Amino acid sequence: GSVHKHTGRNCGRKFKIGEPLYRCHECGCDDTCVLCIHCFNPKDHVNHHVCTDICTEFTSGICDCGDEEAWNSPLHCKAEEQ
Ligand SMILES: [Zn+2]
Ligand SMILES: [Zn+2]
Ligand SMILES: [Zn+2]
Repeated sequence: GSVHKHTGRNCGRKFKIGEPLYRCHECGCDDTCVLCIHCFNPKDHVNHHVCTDICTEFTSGICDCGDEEAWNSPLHCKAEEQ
């Protein structure tokens, strides 16, 4: 796949229509904390309760990967893998 890292900052990517918004009960500060397809690392969340929402006109937002305020645990952004 293609990759564009956001090293040293937050992701903040606006979700595209049809795309999943990933949330994790264990890792997220709260239920508004979400991760995009570029960033969500399945390895961070193996035995966690992860849910996906789907981006629409009413359901939108920005990816919180790299926003320290959004996460209990250190995330390993999928984009950073090579
Ligand atoms: Zn992201
Ligand atoms: Zn990321
Ligand atoms: Zn998690």
